[PDB]
Amino acid sequence: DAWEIPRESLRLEVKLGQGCFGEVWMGTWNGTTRVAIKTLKPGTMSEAQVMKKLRHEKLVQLYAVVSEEPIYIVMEYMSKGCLLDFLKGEMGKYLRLPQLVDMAAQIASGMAYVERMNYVHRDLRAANILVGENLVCKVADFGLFPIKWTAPEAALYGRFTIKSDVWSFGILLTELTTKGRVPYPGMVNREVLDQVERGYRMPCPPECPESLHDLMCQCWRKDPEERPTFEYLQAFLEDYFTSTEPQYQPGENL
Ligand SMILES: */C=C\C(=O)Nc1cccc(Oc2nc(Nc3cc(C)[nH]n3)cc(N3CCN(C)CC3)n2)c1
Repeated sequence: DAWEIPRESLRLEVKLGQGCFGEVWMGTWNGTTRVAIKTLKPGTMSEAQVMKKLRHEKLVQLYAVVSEEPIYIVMEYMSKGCLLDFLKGEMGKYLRLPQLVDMAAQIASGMAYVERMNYVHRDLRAANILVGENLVCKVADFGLFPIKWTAPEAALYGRFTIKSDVWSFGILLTELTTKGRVPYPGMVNREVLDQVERGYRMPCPPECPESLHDLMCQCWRKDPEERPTFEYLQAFLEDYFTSTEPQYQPGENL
């Protein structure tokens, strides 16, 4: 493969995190290109062909690999990290509804491409979205309980579809509109399981327009196939402030 690279071409400069499966680093590639490098611990496992052939402006791009152990994965670099941390921290404070809805439109657009390609994400949530400069957001972490973000069919009967991802997108919309709070505040996993089965849904977060909550509630319909597509979600969010909320005026937090 042309994607396979020499081990000397990667400088691992800054350790970013460490999870169960390995590490993540900001680095350089061929001395010129900024990159993110994920490291698989040897023993953990032994798909990037898929990821080579998943190209979209709003999906973190695979750039290069090292396929014999120890494995290194080279990727597009998203400077600001986690969408969840970005929402909670010093940048949360200034984001208003137009920035957040535009962000949601990006992630919709990445998820619309995943939809066209007949793939399933399975863990769509603010923790698995990466942010770059100028509030660019991209879907990441396709190849790996978050029951609060997981549709009932999926959590209960392992029925994971693009429509279970739509459900998670409604949940993500609440994360954006609350600056990253955990959904169902004060509820534990079983409390949530039990309540959403009985018809309970998160209410309109403070300052969030009702037209948006409405969209969230379409995403949380009992029947997977009654939920909208990502092509619909994207288009609605893109056109939001002309077609749906033309009289939006700034508030204290949204
Ligand atoms: C929400 C939890 C979470 O994801 N935290 C987190 C902890 C440690 C490391 C990371 O990865 C990480 N990645 C990037 N950029 C990246 C990864 C890939 C793949 N492509 N691009 C950036 C960052 N950060 C940079 C910004 N700082 C302020 C914090 C970490 N972290 C995620």
